[PDB]
Amino acid sequence: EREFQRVTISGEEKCGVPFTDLLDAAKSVVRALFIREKYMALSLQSFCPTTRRYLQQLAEKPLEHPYEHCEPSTMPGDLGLGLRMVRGVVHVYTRCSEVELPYPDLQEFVADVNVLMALIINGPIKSFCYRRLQYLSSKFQMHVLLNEMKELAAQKKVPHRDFYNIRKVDTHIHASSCMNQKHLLRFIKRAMKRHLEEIVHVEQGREQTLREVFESMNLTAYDLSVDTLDVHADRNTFHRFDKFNAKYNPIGESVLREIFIKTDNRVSGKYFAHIIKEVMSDLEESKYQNAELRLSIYGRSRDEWDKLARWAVMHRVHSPNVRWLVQVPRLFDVYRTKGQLANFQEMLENIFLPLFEATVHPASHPELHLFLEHVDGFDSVDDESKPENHVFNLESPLPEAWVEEDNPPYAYYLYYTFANMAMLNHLRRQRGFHTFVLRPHCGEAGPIHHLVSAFMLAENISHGLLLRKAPVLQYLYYLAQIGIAMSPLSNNSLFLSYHRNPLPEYLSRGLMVSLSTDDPLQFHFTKEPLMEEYSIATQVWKLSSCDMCELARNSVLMSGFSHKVKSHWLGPNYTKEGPEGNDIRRTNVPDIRVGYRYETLCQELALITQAVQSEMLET
Amino acid sequence: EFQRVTISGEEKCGVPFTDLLDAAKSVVRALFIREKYMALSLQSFCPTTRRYLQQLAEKPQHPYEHCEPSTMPGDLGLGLRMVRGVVHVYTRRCSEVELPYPDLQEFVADVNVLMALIINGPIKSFCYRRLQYLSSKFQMHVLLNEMKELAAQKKVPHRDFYNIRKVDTHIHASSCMNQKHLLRFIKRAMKRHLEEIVHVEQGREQTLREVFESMNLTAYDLSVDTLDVHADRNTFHRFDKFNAKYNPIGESVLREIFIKTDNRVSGKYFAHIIKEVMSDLEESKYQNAELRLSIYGRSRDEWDKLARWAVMHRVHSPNVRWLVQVPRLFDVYRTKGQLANFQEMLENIFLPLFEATVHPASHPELHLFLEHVDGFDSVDDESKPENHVFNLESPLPEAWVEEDNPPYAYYLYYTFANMAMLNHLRRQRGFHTFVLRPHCGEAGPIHHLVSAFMLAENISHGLLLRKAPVLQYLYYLAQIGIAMSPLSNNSLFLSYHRNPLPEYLSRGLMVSLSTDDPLQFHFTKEPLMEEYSIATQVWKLSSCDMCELARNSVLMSGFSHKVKSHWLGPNYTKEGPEGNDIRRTNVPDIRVGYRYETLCQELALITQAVQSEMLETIPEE
Amino acid sequence: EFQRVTISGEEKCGVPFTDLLDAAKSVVRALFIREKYMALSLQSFCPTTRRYLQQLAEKPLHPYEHCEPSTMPGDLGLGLRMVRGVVHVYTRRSEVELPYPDLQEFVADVNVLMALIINGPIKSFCYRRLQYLSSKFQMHVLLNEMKELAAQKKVPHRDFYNIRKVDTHIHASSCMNQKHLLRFIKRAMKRHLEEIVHVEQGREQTLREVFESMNLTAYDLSVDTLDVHADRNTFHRFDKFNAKYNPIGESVLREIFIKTDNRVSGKYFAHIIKEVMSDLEESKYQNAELRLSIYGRSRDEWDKLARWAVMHRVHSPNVRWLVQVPRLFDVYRTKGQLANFQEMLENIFLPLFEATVHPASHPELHLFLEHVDGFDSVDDESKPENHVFNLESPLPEAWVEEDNPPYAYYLYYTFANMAMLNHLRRQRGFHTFVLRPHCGEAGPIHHLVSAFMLAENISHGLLLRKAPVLQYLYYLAQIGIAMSPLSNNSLFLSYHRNPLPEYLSRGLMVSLSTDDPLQFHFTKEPLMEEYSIATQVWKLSSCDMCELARNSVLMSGFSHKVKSHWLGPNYTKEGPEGNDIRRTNVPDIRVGYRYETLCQELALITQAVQSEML
Ligand SMILES: Nc1ncnc2c1ncn2[C@@H]1O[C@H](COP(=O)(O)O)[C@@H](O)[C@H]1O
Ligand SMILES: [Zn+2]
Ligand SMILES: [Zn+2]
Ligand SMILES: [Zn+2]
Repeated sequence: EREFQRVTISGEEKCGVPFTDLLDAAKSVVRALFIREKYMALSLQSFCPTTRRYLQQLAEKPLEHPYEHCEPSTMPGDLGLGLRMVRGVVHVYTRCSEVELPYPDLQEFVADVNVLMALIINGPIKSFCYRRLQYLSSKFQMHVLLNEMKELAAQKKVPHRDFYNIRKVDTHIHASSCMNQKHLLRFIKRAMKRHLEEIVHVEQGREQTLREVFESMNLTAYDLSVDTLDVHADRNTFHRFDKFNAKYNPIGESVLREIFIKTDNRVSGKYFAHIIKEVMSDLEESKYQNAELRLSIYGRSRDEWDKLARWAVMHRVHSPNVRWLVQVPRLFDVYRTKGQLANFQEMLENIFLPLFEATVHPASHPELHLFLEHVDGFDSVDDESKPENHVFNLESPLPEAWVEEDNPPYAYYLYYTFANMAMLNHLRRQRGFHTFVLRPHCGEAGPIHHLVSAFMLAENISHGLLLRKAPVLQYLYYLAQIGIAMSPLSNNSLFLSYHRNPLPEYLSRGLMVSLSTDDPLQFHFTKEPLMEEYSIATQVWKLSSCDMCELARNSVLMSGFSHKVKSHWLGPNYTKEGPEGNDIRRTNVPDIRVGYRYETLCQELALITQAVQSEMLET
Repeated sequence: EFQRVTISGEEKCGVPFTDLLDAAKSVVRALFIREKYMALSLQSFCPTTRRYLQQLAEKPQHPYEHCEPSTMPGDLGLGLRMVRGVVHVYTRRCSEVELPYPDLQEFVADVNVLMALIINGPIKSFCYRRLQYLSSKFQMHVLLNEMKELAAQKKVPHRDFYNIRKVDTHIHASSCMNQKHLLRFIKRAMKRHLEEIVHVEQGREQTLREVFESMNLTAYDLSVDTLDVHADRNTFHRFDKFNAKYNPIGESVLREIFIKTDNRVSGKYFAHIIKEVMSDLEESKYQNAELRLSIYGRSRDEWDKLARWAVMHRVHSPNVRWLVQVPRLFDVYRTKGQLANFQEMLENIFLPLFEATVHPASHPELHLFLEHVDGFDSVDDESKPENHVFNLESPLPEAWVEEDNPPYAYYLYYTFANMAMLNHLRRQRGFHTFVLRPHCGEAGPIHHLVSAFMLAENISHGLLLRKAPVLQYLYYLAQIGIAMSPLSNNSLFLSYHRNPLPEYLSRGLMVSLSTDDPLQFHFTKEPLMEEYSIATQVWKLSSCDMCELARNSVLMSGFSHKVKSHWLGPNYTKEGPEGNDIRRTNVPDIRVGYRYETLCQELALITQAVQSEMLETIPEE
Repeated sequence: EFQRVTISGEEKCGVPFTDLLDAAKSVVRALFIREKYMALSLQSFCPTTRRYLQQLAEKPLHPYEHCEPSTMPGDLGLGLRMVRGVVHVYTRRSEVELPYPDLQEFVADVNVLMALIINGPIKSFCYRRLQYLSSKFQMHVLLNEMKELAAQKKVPHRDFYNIRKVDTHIHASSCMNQKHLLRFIKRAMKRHLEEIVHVEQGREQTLREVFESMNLTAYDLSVDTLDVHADRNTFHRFDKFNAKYNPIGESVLREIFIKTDNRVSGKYFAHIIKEVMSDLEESKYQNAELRLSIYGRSRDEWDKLARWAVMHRVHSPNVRWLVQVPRLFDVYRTKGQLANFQEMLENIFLPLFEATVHPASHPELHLFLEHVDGFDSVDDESKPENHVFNLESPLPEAWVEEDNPPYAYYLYYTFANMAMLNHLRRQRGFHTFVLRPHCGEAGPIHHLVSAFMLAENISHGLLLRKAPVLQYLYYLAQIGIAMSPLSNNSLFLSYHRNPLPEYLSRGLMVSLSTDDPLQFHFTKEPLMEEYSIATQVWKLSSCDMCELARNSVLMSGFSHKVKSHWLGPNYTKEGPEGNDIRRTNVPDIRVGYRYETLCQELALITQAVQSEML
């Protein structure tokens, strides 16, 4: 079905506030969106087409097996370009003259931040945005009451298509925890038998086999249990992210984490690759389920990228249902305190210089060149509840000058990851290579202004719980249609209770939200964590079938999968805006639901933009 | 060892001795009523409760591989006749066999006492305070002992939640398969055989494809949405809509073909679906189910027809136990002229069972099938109002010819009365006895829980205990098992955050988790694991709590003593910590010890109050 | 006597000794930090906490009718000079040996406490103890509430209506309800028809003329017209709440009626307060601790405030004065009204030091300070902070930027100057002051760290529910918390989310207050209205209500003589010995339970530490 009952408001002041208040909010909202659009364009990241169309009216200028063979000889040739990091950003040179890439200006970024920082504490704008957010919830409630039967009928009438055969993407999941506890326990106990003489660990210079590792712990294969591994988050982990980090060590053993959960170890990440490929097998068996695993590049060593690429190539860690995102833990303070890094610039060099070198000279890093074909972007992870005592501004030390053992704040990490990524994408675009996106963890806990940083620089975010405390930011995320990969089960076990999770309000109000498992090892109990994640949410918040499919469609849209794959998944016209881009035959989402979302977004954007043009100045 | 919370003072219940004495006398009297009827029907009664009551009491090879009637036990030549709704056994098919035939007047008298009890305000407040105390003590116990409980679970070798026995204590066979599983089975059937005749419409024979062609539905076009067998939010407080979910694609014919045991194809499709589910339980090893099979009492041959269906299709599994449900649809049958009177329905349900016990060769397939049948169930929309109170003025079953459906207590009493006599006869021959495990307290009148408290070994749902403190207090003291299905409740009557399950578990009531109807509610391929997950996440249950629920499920189950000996250990019959082995249960003795002591202390509080008065009444007379 | 709950076991606290020992050492260290600064500033410290800490440290732990400067104490000829933001006293106008605070020591103490509040292992321990206290109280009530009520019924005469209740946290500018303000305004418009109340762009206007410009008559005026009451639109909009201080959205009307300094010399504002004082005196048992504003903008504010009170006889036996300093340095610096933060400090403290040294120089202030008990800090606490107060922070004289100094910056220098003032006043036998700031309502949690070190007691304290170690430390230290659930319901935290029942259940010294009756309450008795709603919503018992009233009196700044008359001569005793049901209507069962619970918790922490010291 396509036609549906529509809610309309008649009379003057349709927004419920006097025009003077509306104009003030509109000016700030439009300016904020322009700021985000600028940096998305700068970094070659996506910006909502619907938002861009409405903003163009007020815009001065126009807007907008693979690893079987690894032969460097057939790879693209060397461009001979020189590389050097200047003030925390990689610069490209002809060999010599600087290549005119749009190198970000820090002062411009700081000025933009200050505008948003003042905006998020603007009282009058806060009330206006909160009123609009309540309006969106009220309108959606009316839409459901007057059209859910019609929406259900459309789902019923579609042939062949149901929730079990629509595409679903685990938009936010970590490789180190992609397996369930029982799966990990079985894999370890199988490994204790198959190969028995291989040296798997060196303890104080003493080479040890896996059996000798377990005998040192006074543990037998029979004695091992899920409780023994102790890798599951419990109620005592709540508000204790440090205790959650400890769950990554089985049996409280860093050696077991090294052997089975690390890509780089004495076994060349043999066990970790095998477990991932087993997870890949389950994903391929399910056909319709996909995941975007997070692999760790710590930036501690210059060789991490090459070793990670070789690890994937040698073990053939690849699947059509898996896309890779590289996460950078914010652990500079730990590294600096141990003397393993000289300055924050060295950490940035270990993260981006190998990438820049691979682009200019693919044969220089042949394994990395192949691996990057499946790497979509960067992620930033750390205990986001930790306080920040340093404000990122022009007075902050540059990365080369940052030699103290203090961890730079969240915005410091994000800006330099963004700045280097933006230049890298420009270089890779010129050669026709795949570009990257920035998809950080944001809003889970800690200062609200972390969401200001992501709004400026992030393609999409994960968690985003604190948007409920910032009406203007939540309103902007809706207007910009910024994807949010949420993990209610993870939040329930760490920060925010399930019944208080803001996901229901985000979904009702039209934010592009998707469901994710985060760390199935520490949380889920079934053999299909993503289905279990969908189950709990659908029951506790009593989500309708249309709501479930809408979440699945959102997960695909915010994923890093290629256009060709998405064309098969959602249809060749999926890139179109509104109902035109939706095919119920492939998504099981009625056009009535998509139509309502598109009209609601268009109405909201029209309200803000038309208010700006309606201002009358007096000489 | 674990930290124990102790009270110090003169009155440690919180109430004046007069309030304690009044409540204690009624509670003890209520417990005696239940003990009398459990003994009458050879049903289990909490050993801990009985021991405290005694102080106040003046009285002290596939099983279906072969079917050879000749090798079966011989005929005892006993006559059978239903008298006033209860079967009587006779020496010849002649004297009446001296069996404890229930007296209805005695039953009504006990009911009236309990009905007055459940509205006693002073007693209600007393029990409510005790329930709050039980919750408070558990909260302090958890705070002061959860770390020690967790350490014990870490210490025990090999044992974890994934290798402990879990029983789906309440699940219906007609809905034991998930929606995706049913869709795949239907799609496969359409491909395989056009030979099968599945349905006759107006005397016109039709095949499976022809039936689907009439609806103009192709195999490819079919989807889970087309089946519409899933309970959505529109089913909330709409049990009639849930009834409609039993029809695939909203068709009764499809339900008969795939979901029913008696049809043109001898229920082969339903048997295969069950046996496919049974395979998964065997693959999981540690997961078991108690599927509910329907005996409607509509036809005298239903028991034989159900037994032949199991024997011919070899529907058996070591991880599956059978409980037979009797839908309360006498009004539907009577209105259609299918039963003469309610007595005929009882005879259709119980006469074949008595005859099989007396003369196994008369019902050779029923004799084999009953080896895996453990008890009876009563299912219907419990929200439906009742206009008739079951009393001596109520028509006897043979006299009940009106099309009105008898009330809940009417069904339960006569199911109980006939079951008790059947158990006595089966015990004489050494055969397995039965128990009465009805759906109770999900919705509707509170007094339904009064009926089950008297006659039921355990119940399912039991949500309304939260609205009757005295009944919830009694169920705790009697340790009456409660099979709860929180997901089913979320889509039908009560939301997850309002569900009283966490309060029941904390206060010490014997609660277990169940799926009810996986077809209409669950989304994953392991519904029971999905059920445990949601409950653990919403109520932040610990590993100890999860394992304690699994232990309760086994204890509430109908599995044999030998089976439970391997599952829970040879000494599982012992009360308190002595009966618990973490090496098989993963439940720390700290948890079991706390429960056992709390139950004994509560019984001691009530028992001493009764003793005190009788001591002080001696001078008075 | 009452049924008591006892714990038997090897680990009675619920955690292994190693976890207990680590938490106890930090908890003991934190308590010593507070005791050090309370002693330095001559502020109270919980006697029960001190006794258990001593074992761990051998070192010991009408008044305004006549104003005659000649009769006042003579001049000591002592010099005064700000030194790094703190007033220093000199023998003439050598340095007087006063315990001048050391900033480096303060910063070092802060860093330790800041680390403690983000220590995961200690946070879980404290949270577990907090849950234990709630569980223990739950069990206590279940078994003893009947006995507590029986004592209340048996005690002669005393009930909730004849026990003393003190509004421990209320602002003078909002101490009247909206209907009271409306009646007063209409009354004034019919009086003093020939008197200038305001000049509008060089045009003198009388009270009637001001209303003529607004096109409003006395009849037209209504409660709606004033628009001084908060509503659902005021939620999380403290700026809108400040706007409510302007009747009819007019700053002039606020100036005429709700300010002590104006053309009419604060005539109307004094009269309204006296009307409230009269209502308080008629009630006999209800008291208040009103907040008066000293902005620190001008050097003469203290003298002008004291003159206002003396001339209009703004005094009541049921009222104690606390002086609030709005954190508005940014506004003053931006407009050029101040050059640096030290000037703000000079305007706030120098007149007080001068009055102490030479009372005859500030004769009105000398009399007025007899009824002033302490200082207060007020501002939109939800505002973020981008500057951390440490040794690298500018000194007050060097702070010239328009940025508002952080909360700790205000609190430390107010604490430092106040402490020296108290030492001087004690030498002369004058009344000393205490620091009672608004804290924990919103904004950063570390504000509660600052008040824990420097504040006698706090108001609001809502964020303690998010900081287990801080709430556990406040409980052990028995820091008074003045809570205003109705105010929070209309500003930050809804009534059903208010942590007051948890604090009261766990034994924290909590009291009920109205905060701003003008913007919040509807009835003729805002304090009674505040108590009633708390009782109904949380189903508080008569014992719970009376315990709150007793806590309010104990937190208050009323004299020892008055409190002895109120709570009895022995009220200073600890535990049940200090409670008289005939005076408080609080059964000794309740007081006994609180005392035993507090002592047991303190013993657990202290005895665990002693084992390492033994
Ligand atoms: N979980 C249930 N609750 C209530 N009535 C039920 C349930 N299951 C089956 N019934 C009733 O039993 C009859 C059908 O049995 P069956 O075909 O096995 O599903 C119908 O009258 C249903 O209303
Ligand atoms: Zn994550
Ligand atoms: Zn059921
Ligand atoms: Zn205040």
